[PDB]
Amino acid sequence: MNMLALTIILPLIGFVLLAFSRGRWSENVSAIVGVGSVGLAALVTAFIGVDFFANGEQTYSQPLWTWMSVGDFNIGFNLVLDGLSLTMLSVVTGVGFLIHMYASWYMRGEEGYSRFFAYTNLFIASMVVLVLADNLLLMYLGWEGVGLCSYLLIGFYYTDPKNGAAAMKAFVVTRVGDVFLAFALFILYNELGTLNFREMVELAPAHFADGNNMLMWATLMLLGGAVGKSAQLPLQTWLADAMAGPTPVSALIHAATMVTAGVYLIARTHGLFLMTPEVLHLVGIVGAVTLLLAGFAALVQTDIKRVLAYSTMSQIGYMFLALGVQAWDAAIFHLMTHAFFKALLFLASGSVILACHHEQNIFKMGGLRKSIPLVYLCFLVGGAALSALPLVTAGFFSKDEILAGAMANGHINLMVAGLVGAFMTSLYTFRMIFIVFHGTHSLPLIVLLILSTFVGALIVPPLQGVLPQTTELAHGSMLTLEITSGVVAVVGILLAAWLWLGKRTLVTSIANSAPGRLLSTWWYNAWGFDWLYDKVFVKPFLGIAWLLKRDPLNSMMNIPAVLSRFAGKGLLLSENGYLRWYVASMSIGAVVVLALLMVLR
Amino acid sequence: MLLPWLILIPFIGGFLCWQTERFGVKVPRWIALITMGLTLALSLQLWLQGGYSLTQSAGIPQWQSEFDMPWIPRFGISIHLAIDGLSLLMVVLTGLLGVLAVLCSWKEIEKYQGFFHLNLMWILGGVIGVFLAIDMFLFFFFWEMMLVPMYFLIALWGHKASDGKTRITAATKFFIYTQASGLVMLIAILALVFVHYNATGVWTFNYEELLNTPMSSGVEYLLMLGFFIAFAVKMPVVPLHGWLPDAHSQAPTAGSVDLAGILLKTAAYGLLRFSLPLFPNASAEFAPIAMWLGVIGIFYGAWMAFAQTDIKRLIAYTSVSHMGFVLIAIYTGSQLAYQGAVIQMIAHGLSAAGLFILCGQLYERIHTRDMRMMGGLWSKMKWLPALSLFFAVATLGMPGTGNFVGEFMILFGSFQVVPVITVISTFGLVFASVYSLAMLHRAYFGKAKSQIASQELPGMSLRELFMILLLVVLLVLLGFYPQPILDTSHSAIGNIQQWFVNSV
Ligand SMILES: CCCCCCCCCCCCCCCCCC(=O)OC[C@H](COP(=O)(O)OCCN)OC(=O)CCCCCCCCCCCCCCCCC
Ligand SMILES: CCCCCCCCCCCCCCCCCC(=O)OC[C@H](COP(=O)(O)OCCN)OC(=O)CCCCCCCCCCCCCCCCC
Ligand SMILES: CCCCCCCCCCCCCCCCCC(=O)OC[C@H](COP(=O)(O)OCCN)OC(=O)CCCCCCCCCCCCCCCCC
Ligand SMILES: CCCCCCCCCCCCCCCCCCCC
Repeated sequence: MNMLALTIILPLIGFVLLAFSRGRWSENVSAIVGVGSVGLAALVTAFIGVDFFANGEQTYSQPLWTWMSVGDFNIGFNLVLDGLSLTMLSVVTGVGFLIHMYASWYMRGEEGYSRFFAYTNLFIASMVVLVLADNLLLMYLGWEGVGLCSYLLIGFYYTDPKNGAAAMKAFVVTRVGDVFLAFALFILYNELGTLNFREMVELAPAHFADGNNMLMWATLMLLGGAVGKSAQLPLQTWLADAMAGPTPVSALIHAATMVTAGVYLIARTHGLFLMTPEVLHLVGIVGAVTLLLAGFAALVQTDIKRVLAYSTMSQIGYMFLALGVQAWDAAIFHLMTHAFFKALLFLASGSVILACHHEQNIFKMGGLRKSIPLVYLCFLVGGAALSALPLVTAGFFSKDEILAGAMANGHINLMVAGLVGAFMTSLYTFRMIFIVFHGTHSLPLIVLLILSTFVGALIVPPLQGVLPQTTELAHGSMLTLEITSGVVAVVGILLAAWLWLGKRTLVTSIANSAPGRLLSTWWYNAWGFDWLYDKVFVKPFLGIAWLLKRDPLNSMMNIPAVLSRFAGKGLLLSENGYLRWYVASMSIGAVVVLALLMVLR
Repeated sequence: MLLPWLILIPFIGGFLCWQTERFGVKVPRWIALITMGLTLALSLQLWLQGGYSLTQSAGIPQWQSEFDMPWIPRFGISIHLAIDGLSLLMVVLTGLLGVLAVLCSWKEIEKYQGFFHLNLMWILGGVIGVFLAIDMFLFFFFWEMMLVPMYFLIALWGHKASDGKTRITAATKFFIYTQASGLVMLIAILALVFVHYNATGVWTFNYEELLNTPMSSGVEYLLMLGFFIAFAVKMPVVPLHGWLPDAHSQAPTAGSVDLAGILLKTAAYGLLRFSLPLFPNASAEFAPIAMWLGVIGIFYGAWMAFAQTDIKRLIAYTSVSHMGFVLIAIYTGSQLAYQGAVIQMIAHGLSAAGLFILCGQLYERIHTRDMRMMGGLWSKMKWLPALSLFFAVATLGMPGTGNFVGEFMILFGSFQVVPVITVISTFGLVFASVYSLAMLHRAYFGKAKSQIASQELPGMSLRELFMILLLVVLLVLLGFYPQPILDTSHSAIGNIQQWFVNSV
């Protein structure tokens, strides 16, 4: 097997070559270098998967070197490969190759072609490091790498300061999440003496026989890092603003790499979470609340990209709900399918934007179904997959598996939250589609078209052996759950057709009402989370920075110089040049000396 | 028997640079380059032949090389030099930064450049002497001998856009801070020597013989306080940090004197060698105050660095926050935290040296330093904004660079010692990311805010690009493979830590 190092090295070689070219090469040469590096990484990933399935799906380890070794602190530079890591590596490499080919078509005639491709190659290398990490610290290396590449790619069009503000907001919120992850790292190393995943799982139950508070804090801090990276409650405020960059960048972040890192963190450290059931229940509750809030927020938005942002937020909330009900296989299957159809949707929206001009509102355009037929078909298939259309779309099977896992573990509230979320997902998805589309066969689009259907549902990740098996529901409950999901989906589809396709009198009357306007302006700003975070963190930080901008400690240490200068000016008054005063001062000093000598004795 | 040459090659080279100016105006730069190359190669020879990787901890004293020669036998004072892993790492670091400071002052061919190189090599020899001196009087002598060339380099060869009186004020403030701190250190040294003499009856200023000196709690606390005040000025530690941004801003615009004298941190090494072993009980009693001062220094330096409208003051406050991290690492009792402190010192030196070199290049290209007045410079230059982005990434604490390694072993060991201070320091890491992004935004991204920013600027030369890329390669290799540095410092750090823990 042993070509994981090639899957990391080749995107790194592409990144170095395209950074050091700094635009001197042609667009064709830089395009083939970047796309070829990613495609060769994908081909080596395919050979790795062939070799993995040739054997008995055994976990493989390639220890490259040892990173740091100070006493008991032995952090190694090793790569591990199991079914979960193979699934993530295949997803990242394939979807990244599709996005790279689309962006090779899409970035033609733009500034920073080689810079864009170097940044995306570094992004792919960082995510491959994240998913192949043997220990927690190499996963932290990949964590910071994908955060840095997210910052460097959101603010790709750097000349607009709004792009820079969005990129640094994303970087700061993610860095708070990575500080929570670092807290998890510190607690886990202080308790167990190691950060290797298998070693942590092995030595966790023996060490916490008496007290489970430190393991609870470690799993809670891991949850905080995961919701920081995956844009969940309460660190979700950056994902909506994260579309200041290009749409291939948004496709990569929302489908291939970035938002799926928290799901990988929770699934990989599932052994630690199983010993703390309350933290896993908190993961499920956080995912349910996040998907509900994202579904409510995406219903009122007037942009294609921001609607797709809150759609990604709701899908990640579905994954976190699946992880909270211990439906790990359902979560990873949903990760595969959601990566497929969200990459498809984002590339279709990029083609919609490029075919149009000036990046307009969704309310201005209508009847675009005849203008671009193939992009309409791509958007229809992506919407049907996102709305979980039964028996044709992979999203139906993924959400069905998530809901079956929720039922089989006795989670009724999470089940009904998922049902309401699917209803709202269908609602906002065809609301946007019926608003923008009513009223040249590129191969990545065709591949994402095929993978968003049931053909993508035919692929099963090899999770049998890595993650625990989900408990199986009864056949009648499973059948009636599929029936309920199907009728909820089609009721949402027909309601979205009834409201936004037509004269739109009822929706405009609802929006024009004062409670309707209040709800629209509440859900437009992500329930007031951005405003609260501004007024709680950003404004006092700026106030303290303005208050301290003239160094107060420097003045509090420079006042001895002021006292010395004032004392010198005061003492120089005695040197007036008057001889009678000099004689008087000598007699005064004689009196003082004599009085002191008589007093002291 | 090689360390006196490590100190005397810079001094003889500075004298030769002053004397060889009459042969030609562009001669003394070559002489300074040759002498600092000889010093760096000889430091690397000591690294190669020292066998530091196979050396285990044996207890203080344990020196890989040593040299003794009587200097003032009335007081028992000798020129006594000793090298082990920690001092050798610092000596290699100052040799490399000396070569970079010579190469950075290239293409400044003016009158009395030979004197500029003379004060440069005298500063670097004083830094080497501070690292190698293992007796109190010679350590203090090198501690205060570096400051006169620093003062004259700031005051006479400083920022040519300054008023001429602001350079005088900054240099005088820096000198007064450092010399008053040194005098307090000399009082502590003299009282320690007198306590030793009253206890035993011999006169000595030697660190090996001054160890295990019996003294009461109050006396030991006062001696610790004097040493810590001296090391707190030069780290810097708040509120004694006021000299550093003014000295950095009013320094010579090349940036060479920054890397030679102000950027290198002898105070953390001084704390490690002369404060924890000499007064371990007093340091254990003072650890809460010093660690909270480090926390306040991190957050204060972050808030200052965000609010600065100048690049050099911004980088100075980055140095303040990073040495707050190091000061938190010092007063723990963990070997892991100390090893992270060593890595953090070296990596912060490399990263902020690259930052200061790039700021000097930016100023020599666009003739201003105001971040509110320039902007959008990515499209106007060839190499500088990308390398500045890399070095801001390094100072941000990013893996693949040595800063991440350093401060994360610092935080790991500190959490093993004290959890709350580690928590607050990680939020300081968030703040460091904040000011790095702010500097990158205000400097290179957006629309150009003046006409000089809206103009095409010549690219960096082969020399500046090659030395910046050397710094980049060293930072990346330190980030990904820090094992040779940890293996070199392991014996000395284990000696210091094992002395600190069982004597309290
Ligand atoms: C490791 C696997 C991934 C895991 C996560 C890792 C995270 C940390 C990685 C840090 C690497 C640096 C990232 C931030 C800096 C990016 C620099 C950049 O933007 O480079 C692109 C730029 C070309 O941009 P362009 O617009 O075309 O031109 C500029 C003006 N004409 O390029 C240039 O202008 C020239 C190049 C500038 C510097 C590029 C980066 C240098 C450092 C890395 C390579 C070092 C050399 C290789 C050998 C290392 C030691 C063996
Ligand atoms: C995070 C990404 C994944 C890692 C790859 C890239 C990392 C960054 C590359 C630049 C820095 C590299 C620094 C480390 C180099 C290798 C270190 C080494 O030689 O380790 C010794 C090891 C021998 O094995 P062993 O006896 O077990 O040694 C134990 C070590 N403590 O030696 C070995 O086992 C050698 C195995 C082969 C190593 C090949 C490395 C090629 C790297 C090409 C990178 C190109 C791009 C550079 C810039 C990257 C971005 C910053
Ligand atoms: C309430 C309970 C739940 C809490 C959850 C955890 C916290 C989540 C915080 C998320 C929100 C962070 C928002 C950051 C925005 C950064 C981008 C931004 O606004 O940039 C603007 C400004 C740019 O700087 P400048 O170059 O001057 O720009 C010129 C004009 N703008 O740059 C700035 O103004 C700088 C902004 C700096 C913001 C610092 C934030 C620190 C966060 C600390 C989190 C602590 C959490 C734990 C709290 C205690 C719990 C016991
Ligand atoms: C230059 C060489 C190009 C080789 C391309 C190889 C890949 C084909 C195109 C992308 C297909 C992506 C399919 C992803 C499937 C993921 C399956 C995961 C199973 C666990």
